Amino acid sequence: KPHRYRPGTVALREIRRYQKSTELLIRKLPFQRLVREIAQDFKTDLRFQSSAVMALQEACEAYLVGLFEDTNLCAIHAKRVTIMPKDIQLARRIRGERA
Amino acid sequence: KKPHRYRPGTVALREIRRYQKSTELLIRKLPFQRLVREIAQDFKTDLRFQSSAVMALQEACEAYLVGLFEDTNLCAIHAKRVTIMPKDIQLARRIRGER
Amino acid sequence: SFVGLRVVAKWSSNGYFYSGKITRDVGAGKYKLLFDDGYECDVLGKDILLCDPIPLDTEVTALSEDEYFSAGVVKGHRKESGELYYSIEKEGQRKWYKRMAVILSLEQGNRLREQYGL
Amino acid sequence: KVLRDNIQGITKPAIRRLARRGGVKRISGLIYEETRGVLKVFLENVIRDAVTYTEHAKRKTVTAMDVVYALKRQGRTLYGFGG
Amino acid sequence: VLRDNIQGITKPAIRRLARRGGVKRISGLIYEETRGVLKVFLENVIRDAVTYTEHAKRKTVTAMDVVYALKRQGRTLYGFG
Amino acid sequence: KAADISLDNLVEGKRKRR
Amino acid sequence: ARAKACTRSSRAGLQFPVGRVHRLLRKGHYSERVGAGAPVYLAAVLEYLTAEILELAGNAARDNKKTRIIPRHLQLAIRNDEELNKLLGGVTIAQGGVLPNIQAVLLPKKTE
Amino acid sequence: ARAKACTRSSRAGLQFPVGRVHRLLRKGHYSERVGAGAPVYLAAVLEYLTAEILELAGNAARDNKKTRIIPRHLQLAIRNDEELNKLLGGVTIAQGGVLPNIQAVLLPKKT
Amino acid sequence: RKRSRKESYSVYVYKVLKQVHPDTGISSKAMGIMNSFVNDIFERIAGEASRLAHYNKRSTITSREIQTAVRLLLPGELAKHAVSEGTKAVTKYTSA
Amino acid sequence: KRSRKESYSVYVYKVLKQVHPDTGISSKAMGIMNSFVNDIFERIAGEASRLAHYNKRSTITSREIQTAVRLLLPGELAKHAVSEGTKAVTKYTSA
Amino acid sequence: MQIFVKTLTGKTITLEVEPSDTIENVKAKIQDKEGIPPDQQRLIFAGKQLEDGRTLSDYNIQKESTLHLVLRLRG
DNA sequence: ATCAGAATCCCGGTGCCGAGGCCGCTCAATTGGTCGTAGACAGCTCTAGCACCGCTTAAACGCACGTACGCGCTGTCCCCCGCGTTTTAACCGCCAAGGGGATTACTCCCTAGTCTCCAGGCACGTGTCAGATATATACATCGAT
DNA sequence: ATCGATGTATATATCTGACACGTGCCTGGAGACTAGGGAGTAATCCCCTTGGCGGTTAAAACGCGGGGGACAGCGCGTACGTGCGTTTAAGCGGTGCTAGAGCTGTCTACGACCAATTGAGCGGCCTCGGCACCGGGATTCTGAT
Repeated sequence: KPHRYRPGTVALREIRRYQKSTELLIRKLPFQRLVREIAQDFKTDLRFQSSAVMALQEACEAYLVGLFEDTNLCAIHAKRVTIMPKDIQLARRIRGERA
Repeated sequence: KKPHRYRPGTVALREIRRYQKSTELLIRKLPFQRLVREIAQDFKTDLRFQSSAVMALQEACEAYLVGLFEDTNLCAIHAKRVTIMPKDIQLARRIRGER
Repeated sequence: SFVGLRVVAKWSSNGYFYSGKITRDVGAGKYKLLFDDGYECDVLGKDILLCDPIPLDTEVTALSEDEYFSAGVVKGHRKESGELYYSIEKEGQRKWYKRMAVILSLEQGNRLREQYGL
Repeated sequence: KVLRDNIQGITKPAIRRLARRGGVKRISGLIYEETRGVLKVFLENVIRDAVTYTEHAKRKTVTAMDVVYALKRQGRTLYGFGG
Repeated sequence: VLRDNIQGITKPAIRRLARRGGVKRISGLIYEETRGVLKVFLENVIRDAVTYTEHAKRKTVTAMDVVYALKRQGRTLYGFG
Repeated sequence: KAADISLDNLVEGKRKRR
Repeated sequence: ARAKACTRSSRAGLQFPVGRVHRLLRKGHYSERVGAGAPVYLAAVLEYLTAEILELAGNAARDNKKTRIIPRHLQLAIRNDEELNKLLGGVTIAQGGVLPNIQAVLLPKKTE
Repeated sequence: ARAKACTRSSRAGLQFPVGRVHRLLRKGHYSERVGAGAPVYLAAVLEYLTAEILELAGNAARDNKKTRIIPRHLQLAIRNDEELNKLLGGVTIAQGGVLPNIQAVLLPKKT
Repeated sequence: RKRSRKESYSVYVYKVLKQVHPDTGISSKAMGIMNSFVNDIFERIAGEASRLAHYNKRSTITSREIQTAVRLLLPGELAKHAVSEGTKAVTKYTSA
Repeated sequence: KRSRKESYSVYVYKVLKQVHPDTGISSKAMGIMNSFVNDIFERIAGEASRLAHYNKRSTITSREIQTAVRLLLPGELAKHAVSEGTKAVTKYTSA
Repeated sequence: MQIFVKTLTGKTITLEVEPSDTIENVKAKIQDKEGIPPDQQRLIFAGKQLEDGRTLSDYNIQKESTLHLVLRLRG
């Protein structure tokens, strides 16, 4: 029988590893496609500076990390460890991003 | 028994329905004015307050408290419960970023 | 400034001096007092007047029913079975009032702060 | 007396009125102590800025304009007292 | 260029992002609206930046045009300004 | 203290606070 | 020999003082120079912005059988639109009240 | 007139360009007139704020046995001093990362 | 002594009610709220147009600097309507 | 090539050498400080510009800069910033 | 007179100059205790400058009154 | 499903006070003219954004498994709620006093503006070492036989 | 529980490209000098605030019975963490190109500024109708039945 870590420890290892790192977490190229497709709805043939895309991504991780660290508070408030979408729109509701 | 008692909760619903149509001030006037003039003593002694200034301070505070409580309802219902405990206010303020 | 001193001190901003007792030291010159009205909190050291009993030539405020700024001078320290009453003399007429029901005001306490401020 | 507690002036029924404006069924007994603390924090944060505005104006009265100004500085703008 | 590419934000990417925020256990239903929230954030920010470029008579989107777009949203970046 | 700019309220030592 | 002084608001067909907007813009420290049509544009925009609020307030007052606009009507008009909410998310109205809402869970549940 | 044109930053004993702040205030469209002491006062508070962040950033960098302050150290300094956290609550730092924090309920339990 | 004039938008808002509801009225307490609403909104676009003047290193605020400022502030449906009203008024002005 | 770009780069080094005579700043952190200085400067300048009209005055003096700092910098950072402001202005007035 | 002079860093220096003296002997008592030339120091009380020949009793100076020493840096 | 029985709503009457209209007037808005310069425009340069291609391997992805967890149920039990009775301080109305906000008049020192000289800071360049990288390893911690 | 094994921080060699610095210079900052006005100060005033008193009474406070929500414990099955082998596509380098950003010279129309003026807009006055209020009946949930 090979070694098998109990479910819930590799997750802690990953949390401790990504809370020390600073590199971007989502791949750059598929994010560039997403940004250009979102921008496609406003004008056609729009060009983007590379720094202009890095700033957008750097904002995106900054937003989602902040959203998740509130989602955790919502989840433990419900006496849970799993996070669920209802936590997401409750954290968004309280912030005021939707209502 | 012989006296007519309502089931608990329905009077609360009736009061909610009444107070959500009303527009008059809810916090008592004179004790709030006393509180305001007590707090101001910590920054400078012997202040004077316009009548309109105290009214503005009072009704802004009521709006803030009402927003806080409507957030705490969402927090409490998210925990599959109705009663509000002090943890709900702390969670609501933590998510807003006030703490 | 040890435990057992009946000192008179304020308890808030521009407050009036109240006679209590040194029961514990919070720290950084914050001497707690046990007031005679159920109030107990932290009082900073320099806002405390060390007097037991209060000197004869100290002007105080006599307290009775509905009295706020009755100005008088203690002209007698009489022990009534351990309860010492202050003899308040105003306009040549002397009246006795309880140690509990006295106040040392700001102007009257500024004559002592330089001496008993501790 | 002198500088009473005076925060009990926010009475227990008054807090329930505010809660039931927000649509609350039940209040646990511990809400009243926390609400007074939150309310006091809010008053401190607003009156500080109002007092600073008055002091910069070299005045002694705290006008309603200064309160509106302090609340606008925090993003909680009022409507109607301005002017 | 009409491909979705909203699946370009792959499942392990949301996993890493949540684990940065301190999330132990993630339900499988998160990924279908964590992409939607992110999308909404984008058509807000690009909607602002494109208008900034419009007023600038430009055809390219500069990093300043995104920094000022986030400034109006109260989410100021530091480093590109 | 909140008046003509200052000459008295200058400073204590450095504000370490961890 | 002017012989006529037509108000600029009439030239623009508006009921707000485009003449005032010069004074507010120039004395408001936004730029050294201000364009000719900039105050006209602001006046026109302010016309429409107040026009919607007054349109909705009258309707919110008619159902209350009152011909005078109470601030309660103004807040009901603002908070029932999803657009003026985005405009005035952080705005609190004097004597406004709260939109009447009770969540379904708090509703009483007989359900026979 | 001439000479030696003593610099105003040196007159105030500061390190920031007091001369620049006039040019950044007069052309900043903030008022008709700018007082003489206003730029000097700004150059003091800006210098103090920069020096306070750098004092903590250097300490943070020393804790990693590095000599150059990388943006990671900057946000580690900002998000630790709560009185600066209040100042920069709505500010995101590029490549800054996040403070490491774990809720006690999430931590493993062996009891 | 001599009293100072306090300029407000009280007169002009009445002209809009008569445009909208020629029979309804407004209370003074509610009237000030609308008076402050114009001032608050005016400061946003007027303030916003100030940066856009700088962002292109320009020194003037023309109608174009406000069209874009409106699209930044007014969300969606209101923006495309206020722009139409703004352009309609300017077009009338330039012909006179 | 003649387009000159102003920044606070030289001053951030020069203030650093006092607080830390040995460390250094990467270009990314220098860019972060460049934005920080501009952010705080604009915040305080906007507050002062309002305060001028807020009291119907038309000059920006040090008095409202002292006042503006007390509105933005929280807690005792305000006390230390006003300390530095008065300390600097008094020396300037002496000369 | 027992008056202490404050500095811009936090250094207290008492000076024994009676309330009816001028400022020449005050500054001389500054030099003989610290050694700072007249060009490199000035005295400010209550925000206003101090004239070198002006008497101390004209500014109603009382016991244990604070005074501020500004270092005038030329160079 | 069905009644007492409170709670809420609507018709009518009453009265009062504030909103709307009028009048007089101070002053900001309009008009007309001059003028300086901000920017619209044409032109030129040259940078980087875009596109493509090829190689690599890190990373995504589908799958299988099993266990920790979300959830529903139940039981207890306390703790808010509704209600009544008692207490109290809020609220309204009124009266006097004077602190200070607001105003006007007056003066003058401070600051914008202009011109001239000069050095502080930026663009560019260049040497070098701080740190990322690769690799061997003692360590701890995880989890089980 | 002690041992195994995995991740990890450990120490060391090293090679580079980003950082610190040296230099040219030029454009922005400093120094004088002038004129004009915004701001500081003195004096007045009346308005708004503070305080104090008296009377009703709505609201607050205290006590109690209880029922309904909170909370703890237990069973379950299912959805998710984890490891592995397979596969897609990110990532890096190098290349070629030109659309478009960016800088520069021109001039012209657009806006600041100033004087005369007049009518739009503000302050004070006044009146009546829309709203507040009180009683009385009709109507709608509500809970024990």
